[PDB]
Amino acid sequence: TSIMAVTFKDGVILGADSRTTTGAYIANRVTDKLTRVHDKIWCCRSGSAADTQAIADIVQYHLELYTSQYGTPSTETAASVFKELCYENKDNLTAGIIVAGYDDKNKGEVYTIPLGGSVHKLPYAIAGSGSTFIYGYCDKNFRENMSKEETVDFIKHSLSQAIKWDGSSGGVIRMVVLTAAGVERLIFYPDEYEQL
Amino acid sequence: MTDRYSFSLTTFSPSGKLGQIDYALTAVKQGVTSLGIKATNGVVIATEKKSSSPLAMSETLSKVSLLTPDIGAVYSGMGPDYRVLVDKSRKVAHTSYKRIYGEYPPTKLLVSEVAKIMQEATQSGGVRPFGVSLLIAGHDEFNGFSLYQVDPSGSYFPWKATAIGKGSVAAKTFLEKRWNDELELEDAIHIALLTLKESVEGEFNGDTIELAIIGDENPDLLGYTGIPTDKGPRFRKLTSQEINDRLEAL
Amino acid sequence: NNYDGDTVTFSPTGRLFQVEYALEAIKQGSVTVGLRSNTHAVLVALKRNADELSSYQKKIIKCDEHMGLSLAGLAPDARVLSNYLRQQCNYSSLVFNRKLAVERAGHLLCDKAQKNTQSYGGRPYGVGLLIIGYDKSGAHLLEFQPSGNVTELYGTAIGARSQGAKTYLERTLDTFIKIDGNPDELIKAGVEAISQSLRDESLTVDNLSIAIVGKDTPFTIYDGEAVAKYI
Amino acid sequence: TGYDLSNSVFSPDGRNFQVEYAVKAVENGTTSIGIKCNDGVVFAVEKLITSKLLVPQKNVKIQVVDRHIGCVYSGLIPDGRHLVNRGREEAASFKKLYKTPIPIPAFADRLGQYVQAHTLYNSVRPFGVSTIFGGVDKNGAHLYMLEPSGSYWGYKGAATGKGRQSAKAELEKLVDHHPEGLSAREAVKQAAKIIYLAHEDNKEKDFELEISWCSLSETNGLHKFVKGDLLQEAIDFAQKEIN
Amino acid sequence: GYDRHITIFSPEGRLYQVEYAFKATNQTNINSLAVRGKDCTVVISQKKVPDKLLDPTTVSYIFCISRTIGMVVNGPIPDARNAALRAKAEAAEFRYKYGYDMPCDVLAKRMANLSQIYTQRAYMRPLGVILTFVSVDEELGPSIYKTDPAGYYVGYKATATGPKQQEITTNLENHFKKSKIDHINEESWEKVVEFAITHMIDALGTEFSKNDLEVGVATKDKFFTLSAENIEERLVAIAEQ
Amino acid sequence: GYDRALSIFSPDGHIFQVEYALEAVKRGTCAVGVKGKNCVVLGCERRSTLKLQDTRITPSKVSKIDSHVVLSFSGLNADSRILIEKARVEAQSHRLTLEDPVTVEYLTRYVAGVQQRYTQSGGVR
Amino acid sequence: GSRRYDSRTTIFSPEGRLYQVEYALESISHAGTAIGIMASDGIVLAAERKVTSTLLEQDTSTEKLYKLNDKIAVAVAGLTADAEILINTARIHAQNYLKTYNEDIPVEILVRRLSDIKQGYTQHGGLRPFGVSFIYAGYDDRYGYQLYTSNPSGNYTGWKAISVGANTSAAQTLLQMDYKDDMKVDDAIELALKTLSKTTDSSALTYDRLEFATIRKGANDGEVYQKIFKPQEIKDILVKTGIT
Amino acid sequence: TTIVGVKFNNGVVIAADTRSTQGPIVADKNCAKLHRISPKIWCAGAGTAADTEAVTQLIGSNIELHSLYTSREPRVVSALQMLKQHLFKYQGHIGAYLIVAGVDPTGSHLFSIHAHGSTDVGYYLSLGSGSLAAMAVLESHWKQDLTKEEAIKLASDAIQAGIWNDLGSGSNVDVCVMEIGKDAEYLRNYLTPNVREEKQKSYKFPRGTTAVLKESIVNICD
Amino acid sequence: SDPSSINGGIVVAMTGKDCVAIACDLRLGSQSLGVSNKFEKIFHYGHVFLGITGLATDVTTLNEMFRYKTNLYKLKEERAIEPETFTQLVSSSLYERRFGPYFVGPVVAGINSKSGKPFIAGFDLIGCIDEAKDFIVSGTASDQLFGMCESLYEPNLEPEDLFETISQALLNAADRDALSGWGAVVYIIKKDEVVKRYLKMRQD
Ligand SMILES: *[C@@H](CS(C)(=O)=O)[C@H](Cc1ccc(CN)cc1)NC(=O)CNC(=O)[C@H](CC(C)C)NC(=O)[C@H](Cc1ccccc1)N=[N+]=[N-]
Ligand SMILES: [Cl-]
Repeated sequence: TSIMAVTFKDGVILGADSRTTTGAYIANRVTDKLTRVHDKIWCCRSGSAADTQAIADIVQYHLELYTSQYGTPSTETAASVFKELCYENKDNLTAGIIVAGYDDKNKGEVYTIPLGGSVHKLPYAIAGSGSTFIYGYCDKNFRENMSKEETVDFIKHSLSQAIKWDGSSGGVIRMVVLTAAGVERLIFYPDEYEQL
Repeated sequence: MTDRYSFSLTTFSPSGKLGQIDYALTAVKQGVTSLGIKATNGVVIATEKKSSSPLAMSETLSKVSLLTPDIGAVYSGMGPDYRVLVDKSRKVAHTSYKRIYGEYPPTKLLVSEVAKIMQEATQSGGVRPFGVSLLIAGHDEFNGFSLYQVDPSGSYFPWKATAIGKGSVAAKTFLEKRWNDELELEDAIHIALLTLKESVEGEFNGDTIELAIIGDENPDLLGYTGIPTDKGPRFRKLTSQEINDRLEAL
Repeated sequence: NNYDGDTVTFSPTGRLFQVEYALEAIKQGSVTVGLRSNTHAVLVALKRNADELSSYQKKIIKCDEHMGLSLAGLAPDARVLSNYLRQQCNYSSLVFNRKLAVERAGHLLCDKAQKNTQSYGGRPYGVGLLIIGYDKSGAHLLEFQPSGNVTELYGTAIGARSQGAKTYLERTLDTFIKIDGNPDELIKAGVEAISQSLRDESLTVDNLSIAIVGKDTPFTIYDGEAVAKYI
Repeated sequence: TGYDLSNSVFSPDGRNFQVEYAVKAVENGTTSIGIKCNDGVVFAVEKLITSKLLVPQKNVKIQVVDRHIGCVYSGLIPDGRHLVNRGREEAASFKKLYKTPIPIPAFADRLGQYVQAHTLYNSVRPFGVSTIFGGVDKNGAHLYMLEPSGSYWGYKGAATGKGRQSAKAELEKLVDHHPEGLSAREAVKQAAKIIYLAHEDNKEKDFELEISWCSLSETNGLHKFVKGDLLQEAIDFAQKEIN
Repeated sequence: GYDRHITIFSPEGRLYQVEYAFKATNQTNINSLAVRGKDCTVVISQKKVPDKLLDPTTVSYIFCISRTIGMVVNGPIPDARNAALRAKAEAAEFRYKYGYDMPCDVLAKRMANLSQIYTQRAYMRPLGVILTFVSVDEELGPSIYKTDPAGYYVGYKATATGPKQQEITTNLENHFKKSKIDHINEESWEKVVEFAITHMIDALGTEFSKNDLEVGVATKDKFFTLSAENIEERLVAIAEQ
Repeated sequence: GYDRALSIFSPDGHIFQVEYALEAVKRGTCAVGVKGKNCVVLGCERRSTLKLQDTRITPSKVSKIDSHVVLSFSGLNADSRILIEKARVEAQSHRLTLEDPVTVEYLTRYVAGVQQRYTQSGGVR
Repeated sequence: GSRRYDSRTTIFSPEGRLYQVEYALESISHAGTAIGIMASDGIVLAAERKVTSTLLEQDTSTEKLYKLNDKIAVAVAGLTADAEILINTARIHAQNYLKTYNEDIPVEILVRRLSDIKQGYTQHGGLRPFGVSFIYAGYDDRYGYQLYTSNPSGNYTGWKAISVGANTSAAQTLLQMDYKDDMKVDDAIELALKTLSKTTDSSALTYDRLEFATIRKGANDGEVYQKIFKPQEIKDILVKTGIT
Repeated sequence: TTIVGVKFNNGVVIAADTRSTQGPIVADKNCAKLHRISPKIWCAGAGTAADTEAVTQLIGSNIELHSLYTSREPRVVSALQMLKQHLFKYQGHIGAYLIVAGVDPTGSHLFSIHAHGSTDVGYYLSLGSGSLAAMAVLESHWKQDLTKEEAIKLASDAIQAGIWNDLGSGSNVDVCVMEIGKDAEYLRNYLTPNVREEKQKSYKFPRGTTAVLKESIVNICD
Repeated sequence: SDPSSINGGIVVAMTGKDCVAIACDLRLGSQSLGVSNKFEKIFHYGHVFLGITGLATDVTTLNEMFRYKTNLYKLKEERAIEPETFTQLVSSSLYERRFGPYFVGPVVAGINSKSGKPFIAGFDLIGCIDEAKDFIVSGTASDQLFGMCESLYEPNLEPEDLFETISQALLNAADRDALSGWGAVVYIIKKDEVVKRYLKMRQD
């Protein structure tokens, strides 16, 4: 799995591959690892599919109930709920989650939650097995306050390399753009990204 | 805090009466008339749809309820008490029977389980009895067609035909004259409509009357094909149009 | 009348009668006095006996090295509440290595008494307490009532004929507050204060009970021949 | 009848008499007020000096919840403390799960539901306090008042206790004369005046004034007590207005 | 006569506590109304703010239960909020357990069943409220379903609640006799709100300013309440016709 | 659980429920015990309003608690079965832990303790 | 609190009686009469249905007589719903004993346990007692044929012949007159029907208002058979004894 | 086991083989692996057979009760959510691997569920020991906008790939078609390409061949 | 220490023309030691027959449990349980102990009294139903029984002929398994008569 979230001028963009493996067999080549926990708060899931899926459902439930009572939650609030589940059930979970969202006050925000259940707020984040191969690339090429088109290229090029080297990663590159304008879904096929 | 009512709210009086059960029966007497008739090849259950307001959609309120594919129920008395009983009855049919034997319970045993629930509200701590009488019609392979009445006490009796609620005394007399052991299902539907016209006062049409049958299997209502043994539900609720057709040749 | 069967019921004028009846048990109890300076805090208690063959009911209880109370009313209820205070003082020491503030001691007693006044089945505590102590903000004196109400004071008294001692302390306020660095003189003022609540009986050797806490003095109780100095 | 002997029983009117009886205990208590201002809230309370033997400044009645919410109440003081203890638990679990400090409207409903729950069963007694509370959150300033029934609303100004009608009248004048808004430092001075004016309904024993405040500019969004020079300045302002 | 204090039967088969809970419904002295359009469902309610010291924005008897469901209450605010919080929790749990948004009529049934339990179990009192649920359901279309302290519930072509409920009811009955249809034959929700306010003015016989009303609108995929200025714009349109 | 304090004191210092239980004993059929030099005899009345009885199968008035101890009673018959059962169980439990049958004094002390517990336990008569 | 509304079902009167037990017995005295007669070679159970309607389904009905196992049956008098709770408990207890010991439960042991349940409702829990009286008819290899009865107090006794429900005073006098120890089953059948026919509140005793059952050793060699009589079989036995 | 699901124009189709095994031994040569959750929601199961059957029956019961409570036809996502939350609770100890498919008021749906509680969405899916043989056929011949008759052919071809090439799978092909607006049609033994040939000899023994010690009439009657 | 093969044993069931047959061995041992030669593994509840192989304590326990449950069924339903229904009861009861199971291999056999149709079924330890037209096998020589049945069986055999086929299937399978044998019993079941025969087999 290769996943990343990147903040930019107008908001934040989430990105991921589409490969799910049971050993060396590809169980699903068109997986959607970008999942909605609220209108403009999404997450990227890595680790056990069952655990991240169960966790994301519980978080979506908690935030739906939060919104009914207290109005739209912050991205920080969503990350805190993810953390509370991951930290208090660390002994029985294998989940690496990146939380990303758009407020109008706070603009784009990215929180990463590794295995332990610790929370880390960052300008951009990478995770999953394929992320190891792009630490060097992403560090050298990331800039703050990028444009939408610049950020899409950054994610596309980054995940393209993660896919190239990681056997556990592949298929299509899905992306989700979070801005004031709304929510946009993007897809990029092998014939495009492989020859970058 | 906490439920401090751990004691019975239904007790014996010096005369040997159980007050709350008698008073529950009084509530049933006030309720709208409903009836049931057993034929040779089916069973019919019927009642009036008393509308609370003309702005209210009476289609959304269902007095005649499916319990299993071959068992239906109707009531007289307090509607909310009935609604929760139907929920509990549907659930007990699964938990105490279908999840064990892989088939739906026969009429007599489902009736028995409903009766048990009603009896416990007569003896358990901090609760009043249910304010309803049920009429349960159904079919099963080894007992054939059957019709049962269940009271607030938990007592139940099988009937060839009967009525409960507002005008039950007059309705039972009408049914005694018309009932024989050679009645076909269409004949029993005809008699059910005649009996119910006596107790209804206002409009008498398919929109104010609620009627269902336990008859032949309905393959068209099953939802699927391919399994020969599965032939469809014997319970069918008659439509508004299907009632009005039989009211012309009345 | 019809609204005193239990503590869960309010009267039409907004009164809790069971709580008021518990307050009555304190008035029947023997007199006890509390007063403090800036350096020390003193409890003086008149003990009561069943007859000449009996002992005198012990009124003062120690809660920690720096805190303790005197009681008036149902003694078993004072045992329950003083035991709770001992635990809370102790929890503060073990967990936080911190001597429990006298103000927080009062807040904890208040909240414990309240829960008994809002639930069916239970009953209010039938005792009033005078808590003295020396902590990080100097000397302290508290008055607890089983309604829940806790009050910090320079001096006070509770029990039968407590109004006599309470008036005396209200006159003497300016004098005894400035008895700093002198234990014996602060006790003398407390013994003279409780004397204003006496009728027919006088203070004898096995009748009087005194307790003191202060800057360089742990909470200690004096009985028997040790109080003969102050008669 | 007998409909007023048990809590949670409806009378033939549709009323819970036990709750109305709890309101009487509230009316018996000392006066307390709340004033909403430009960027925050101010709270004030009347403390009756029963005796010379009471230590001045050392019987504090206003209580803080979390770091940003102030609470004051009139009636049974222990019942008020119990309600604040719950409020502190509710605010703690919110912050634990959702990170952000509890919003004031969110906090208002947590107390509301808890107080309402004590009107549902005969095994519990209704709360003998009306509670004025509020603070500053992400959406600005909020002032609330909660009653024994569980009923609460937002307020421009709020008052409860023995001198509630006097204080309400004085509060209504401030709303009319200042439509654009009242400042935080002004609201402290006005609060002092309104307690001194409301003391006329409880004038046997003389009293001690106690004020607290939350303001985005003056206290940086946190709850603080008014003490020292700013307290004495507000007392002098109140003394000048009565004469 | 302890059979009038708790929810047990009286000698004539009646639950007096339930009946007295119905009387608590009108304690606020507020009238509500609900109607259905082609694409929408509108609910309106009177707004009375007697105290000058109250913050009028926090005074409300309409609640947003879920994104699609709205609820208006007739009864005291503590019980109203009690019912609202529970409904919000039930709707959220339904979505989590079954994977789709709880329908209006199903939530009504669930809240009605809860109300039924308080009429049978002794330790719990009934809530003194009537809950009117509104939505545009994805299967049944525009929907109005109403609950009471007895545990009764039913769907409605239109409905009204409050002290002057009967006057509003017959006003609406007479309109549907004339129009010969089950709903307001109108395209935009704006004109369905105008219909609702117009027929409330005629039935109650009072005029309304912008602060005297409170409006909730349910469309496909969202329920929302109108602001003072949104209502004022709507009042101007009625006056100029 | 049902908690109600049914056995309570009255203004004159009597527990009426305990005293009314004594009236139930006074209603019951007579029973007598006489001990000799080398024996004990237990005599019991049986009311003669009941003819057409089957004396083979009808519960006998004297019950064996162990092979060496017996128990007769007066009062409510249904109540006596509960005491007899508990006594019989305690008899076998004593043999199991002490390796010796109960003394008559010990078995009595146990039964009497059970009777006492039902005079200050909530929810029971 | 809730003290106000507590009936206190498990207390003594000043006279030393249990209020609720006494009132439950008053209830049972209005229920349809049930008779049990024990013969040397079998047992008869007869019972009168409560005021029948002509449109009641008679053949597929069970009100009075219930089967507990293959060797034991009961006749009911009181609330049917209450009886069914106790019957299912008894049916279970019988199967627990069989599962544990691999032997059919002795009649007295089943009776004692069902009676001990009823006793509990009179001493603790604050609930109303069961408004039911049973006649137990059964066989085991220790005591042979046995008749018992239990009532809401939880007290049980054994009988040669007995009645419960309505008109027991009159019924018991008639049984006491004509019963003798060397009696056969066919004679006991006749006695049971003759007793009901005289004590009935109805005008005439007919097949449609009766439930009937026998427990004989009339099977093939040293084994017990339970016969719950069909409508037509009751019609024939009523003609054969000359009542109709 | 070999099981497939394929989406088409106006609905969805699932299919399965009919072999049941204990280790290398064939226990049942013609079991039905296509279970019914609801009338128009069908479930195909692989893994531990008791678990797939037990879990499918439990959720199908709770779905029926939910359908009656809500007065609505049950949705596939409800079965999916209830299954996956049950399986997740048991941490994979219930070894059920399912393909869930059906039509409802929302439309036509196709999902897969794994023992640990994870789920997937797809136009074509396959589970079981013959999933790789089947998925190879699906990846070669699947296209967008399939007709009903094309999808049945593709599905049964994918099952055949399992039957011939996977040892865990064999015997016949079951199919269930779920089209929108129509009743679902279950096609038990849609193909029977593995008929047993005529035996070379009859092994009917002469009567009296078996030696007997004791005879006795058994009593089944009362 | 493998529960299913400590005690040893086998069961087999077959269908015929308007009839069914069910048969079992008699051995009970403790691994190599043979202990009892009278341990029957086939029980009946009315007209429904149940054979159980596996751990003998659980065989006894389940018989006692199904006797209990079918007795209560008959009291409440006022009729004897049928094979199709009993099969579902077994499955339910076994799956109830999913994570602490009875180490058994049960086999149901009988004729439906209403339709007259011959019925057989088999289960794993955990409850999974295995329905079959032809035959069901169970026990320590299950492999052997599968091979004998698959070759010897033909459809629509008369009762007298079916007896020979099932007896020969069991005997020759049992002789190739060390933990099975020591005697055998065969039940032939027609609509309203049941014959039980004890077979002569080698005693090693
Ligand atoms: C194929 C699955 S596979 C080989 O993993 O691809 C089929 C699927 C299937 C068959 C039949 C049905 C009908 N309900 C549904 C789905 N599964 C199997 O072949 C799996 N077979 C089994 O589980 C056996 C079924 C018996 C009836 C023969 N049982 C066993 O193998 C048990 C399993 C088990 C044992 C102990 C603890 C847990 C499980 N083995 N044993 N003893
Ligand atoms: Cl519900």
